[PDB]
Amino acid sequence: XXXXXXFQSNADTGCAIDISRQELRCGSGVFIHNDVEAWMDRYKYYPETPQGLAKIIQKAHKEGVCGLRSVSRLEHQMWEAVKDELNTLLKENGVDLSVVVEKQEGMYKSAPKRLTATNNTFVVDGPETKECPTQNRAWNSLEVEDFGFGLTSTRMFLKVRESNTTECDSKIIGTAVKNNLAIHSDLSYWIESRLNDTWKLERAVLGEVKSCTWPETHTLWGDGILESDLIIPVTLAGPRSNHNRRPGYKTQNQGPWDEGRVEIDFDYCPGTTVTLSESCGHRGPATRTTTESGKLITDWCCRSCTLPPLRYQTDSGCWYGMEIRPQRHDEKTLVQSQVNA
Amino acid sequence: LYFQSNADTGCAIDISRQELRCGSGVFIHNDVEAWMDRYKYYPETPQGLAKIIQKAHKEGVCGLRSVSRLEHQMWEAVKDELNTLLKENGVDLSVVVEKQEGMYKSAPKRLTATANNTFVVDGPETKECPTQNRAWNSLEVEDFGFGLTSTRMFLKVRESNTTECDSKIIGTAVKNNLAIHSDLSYWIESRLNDTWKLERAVLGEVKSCTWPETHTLWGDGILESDLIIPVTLAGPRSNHNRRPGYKTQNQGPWDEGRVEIDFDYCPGTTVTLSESCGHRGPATRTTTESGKLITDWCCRSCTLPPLRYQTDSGCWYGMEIRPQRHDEKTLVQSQVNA
Ligand SMILES: *[C@@H]1O[C@H](CO)[C@@H](O[C@@H]2O[C@H](CO)[C@@H](O[C@@H]3O[C@H](CO[C@H]4O[C@H](CO)[C@@H](O)[C@H](O)[C@@H]4O)[C@@H](O)[C@H](O[C@H]4O[C@H](CO)[C@@H](O)[C@H](O)[C@@H]4O)[C@@H]3O)[C@H](O)[C@H]2NC(C)=O)[C@H](O)[C@H]1NC(C)=O
Ligand SMILES: *[C@@H]1O[C@H](CO)[C@@H](O[C@@H]2O[C@H](CO)[C@@H](O)[C@H](O)[C@H]2NC(C)=O)[C@H](O)[C@H]1NC(C)=O
Ligand SMILES: *[C@@H]1O[C@H](CO)[C@@H](O[C@@H]2O[C@H](CO)[C@@H](O)[C@H](O)[C@H]2NC(C)=O)[C@H](O)[C@H]1NC(C)=O
Ligand SMILES: *[C@@H]1O[C@H](CO)[C@@H](O[C@@H]2O[C@H](CO)[C@@H](O)[C@H](O)[C@H]2NC(C)=O)[C@H](O)[C@H]1NC(C)=O
Ligand SMILES: *[C@@H]1O[C@H](CO)[C@@H](O)[C@H](O)[C@H]1NC(C)=O
Repeated sequence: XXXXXXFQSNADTGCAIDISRQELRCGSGVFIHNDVEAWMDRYKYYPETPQGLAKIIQKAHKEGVCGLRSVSRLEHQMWEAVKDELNTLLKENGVDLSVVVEKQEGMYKSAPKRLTATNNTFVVDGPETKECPTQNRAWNSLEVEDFGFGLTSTRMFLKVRESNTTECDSKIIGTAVKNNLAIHSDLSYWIESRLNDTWKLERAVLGEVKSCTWPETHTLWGDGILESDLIIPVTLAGPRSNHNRRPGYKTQNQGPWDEGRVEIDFDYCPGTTVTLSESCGHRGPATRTTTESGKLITDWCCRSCTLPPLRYQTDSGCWYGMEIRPQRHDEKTLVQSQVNA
Repeated sequence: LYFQSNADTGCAIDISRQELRCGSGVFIHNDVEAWMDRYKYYPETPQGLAKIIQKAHKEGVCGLRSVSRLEHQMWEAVKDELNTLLKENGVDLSVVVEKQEGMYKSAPKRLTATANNTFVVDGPETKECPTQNRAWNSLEVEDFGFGLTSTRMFLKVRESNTTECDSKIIGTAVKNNLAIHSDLSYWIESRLNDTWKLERAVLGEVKSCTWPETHTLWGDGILESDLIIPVTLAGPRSNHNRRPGYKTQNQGPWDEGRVEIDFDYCPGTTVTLSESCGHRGPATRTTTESGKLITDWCCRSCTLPPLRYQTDSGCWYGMEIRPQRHDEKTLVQSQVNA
C-alpha cells in the first residue's frame, strides 16, 4: 500500500441538504468535510519524486542534519511507507546512507532545522536521543504542491518549502461558518464552535497533537485575541481565534496532549460529579478519572469554571480540564499530564 | 449529536483535489447569483409587530429603513395585513412603504419587544419623517421555514441594539485557493494566486450594517484604509478584503443598486500606469452623461488588472483610476461618501 507516480474549477460542485433550513440545494461553492473522524484515510502524502527526496535528504545529511520529526501522523505514515524505496535509491547510487523510521508515541514536536532544495543514518521520529537530538532535526520542511487522483484515496504531493515557517500547511485546511456553527479543521484537527446564548467551543477531535501554528488567513474571529483564553494552545496548532474559548476556562497548557488521539468536549466523565467550590484546589495538570490501579475517582470540584465540565477522552480513559480537581486530596495513584505547552 | 441539527450532508466534486467526496460538513453556496428569489422574509407575528410599531410611533419613531432588499420586500408584502390589523385595534396609524432606490442607509432608532399618523418605511429623505427619527436593524431571523419554492425565514424583533448584520444567514468559508464571505445579498470572494487578495464581489444591494467578527476570516491587524469594501457598507474587516495598489473605495458607485466588483478592463478601455496621472477621486463611469465612451485611463500606483465596478448603467473604475484626458466632458461620478 504505497504506489509511486514517477462549474468554477477552483470550487466544490455538488448537492447537499441543509438540515437547518431544510433545503436541498445544488451548485458551487466551498464544502468542508469531517475527515478527522472518518473510517479510512482518504488522503495519503507522496513525494513529487522519491529520487528528489533522496537527494534532499543526502544534502541535508551533509549539512549536519541527523534526522527529522514529522509534522503529523500522515507525514509519519509517508516516511514509514517510502523508507525502503529511499534506501534502495541511496544504496544503488553508492551513497552510504539509510533512512530509519521509528514509531512515534505522543505529540509531534517541532524542530528547528529545514530541508532545502538542491554517522550514516537519517532518523525519522522516535524518542529523544543524545545520538540524534531534536535540535539537529528538520521539521515542517515540506508542503503540498498538487493533488493526485486515486480510486481508493487521493494523493498529496510534497514539494520543499520555499521559506522557513512554523505555520501548518494551508492547502489542507478547511474553515467554515454557517447557521451559526463554526468549524476550524484540517486532515487531523476538527474544531467545532457554536452559538448557544454565547459563542464558544463545543467539541474538538485531534487525530494527533501537532506543533505547527494555525494560519491567520484560515482563522475566524481572530481580532482582539488574549492567548491565555485559548483552550487549545497556539503552540499546539490551536487556532488563534475567539471560537477557541470557553467561559470559565483558560488555556489548557497542561492538558493530556501526549496520549495520541484526543477528543475535547463539555460533559461529565462517566460516573463522576463536578461541583463549584471556592475551597477547591487551583488549576493544575489534567487528571485522569482512573488511577494507575484502575479505580474510579468520583468527586471533583472547580473554583470558577462553568458547567458542563471540560472533558478529555483518550485511549486510556477520561480526563478533566486543568481547572477541575479531585475533591479529595487523598488519592496518590494519580495519572496526570506531564506536558507544558 | 447536535452536529446533525445544524450541518449539511451531500456530495461534491473538488477539482483542486481531484476527487469526489461525500459526507457531512458545511457547504457554502452561491446565493447572490439567482438565489435571492428563493428566500422570503415574513414577520413571526404580524399582530405583535403591529403592536410593536404603534408603540414606536407613539414614542417619536416616524418610520423605518430596511437593512436590505429582502427586508424591504417583506415590508412591501405585509403592509396591507399590518394596516388592516391596526384598523381592528382602533389605531389611527397606517404603514407606508415607498420605493427604495440606491443604498440602504442606516438609522439610529430601534423597535422594542413589549404628530403624523403614518409609519413610513424606506423611500427618499423627507423632512416630514427624517432618517434621524426612523428605526433600522431591529429585526433578525428566529427560525427557517420549509418550502419547495422558497425557504421562509421568520423575523423577531431584536432584544438588543447593534449595527451588526444578522449572523444567522451568513456563510463564510475557506478551502483550497478560495475564501468566501457571504450572506443572502453579498458574495465576496478572495483567492490565493501568489498572494491572497480580493478577486470578485457581487452585492445585490449596498447595505450599511457591519460585518460581524465572528464570521470574519483573517481579521487580525487590520488597517481599515486598505479595506476595499468599506466597513460602513458591510465590508468584512478582513485582510481578504484587500487589493495591492488600492485603498478603501469610500467613493465607489455605491448608490447604483446592484454592484459587482472585479479586476478587469472596462469594455473598450485601457489603463496605463502614469506618474503624471491624477490622484484618487470619486469613481467615474466609462460613459458620459450624454453617452460617449472614455477610452484612455491612467493610475499613479495601482496594480493591474484594474479595479472595476459594473452597475445597472454601465462599467466604472476604482478611485485610483482616472481619465487620462483632462478635456472633462461632464463625467458621471459617484457622489457617495462612505
Ligand atoms: C444552551 O445554553 C443554555 C443557556 O443559555 C443552556 O440551558 C441551561 O442548561 C442548564 C443545564 O443544561 C440548566 O441548569 C439547570 O437548571 C435547573 C433549574 O434551574 C434552577 O436554577 C436557576 C439559576 O438561574 C434558577 O433561575 C431556576 O429557577 C432553577 O431554580 C437545575 O435543576 C439544574 O441543576 C442540576 O445541576 C446542579 C449543578 O450544581 C446540581 O447541583 C443539581 O442537583 C442538578 O443536578 C441545572 O442547574 C439551565 O437552567 C439552562 N438555562 C436556561 C436559560 O435554559 C443549554 O443547556 C445549552 N444547550 C446545550 C446543548 O448545552
Ligand atoms: C526557522 O525559524 C525557526 C523559528 O522562527 C528557528 O528556530 C529557532 O532556532 C534557534 C537556533 O536554531 C533556537 O535557539 C530557537 O529556540 C528556535 N526557535 C523555535 C524552534 O521556535 C530556526 O532556526 C529557523 N531555521 C532556519 C533553517 O533558518
Ligand atoms: C404624514 O405622512 C404622510 C406619509 O409620509 C405624508 O404624506 C406625504 O406628504 C408629502 C409631502 O410633500 C407628499 O409629497 C406625499 O405624496 C404624501 N404621501 C402620500 C400622499 O401618500 C404627510 O405629508 C405627513 N403629514 C405631516 C408630516 O404633517
Ligand atoms: C495569477 O497571478 C499571476 C501572476 O503571478 C497571473 O499571471 C500573469 O498573467 C497576466 C495575464 O494573464 C500576464 O500579463 C503576466 O505576465 C502573468 N505573470 C506571470 C508571472 O506569468 C495570472 O494571470 C493570475 N491568474 C488568475 C487566475 O488570476
Ligand atoms: C444603539 O447603540 C449605540 C452604541 O452604544 C448607541 O450609540 C445608540 O444610541 C443606541 N441606540 C438606541 C436606540 O439605543
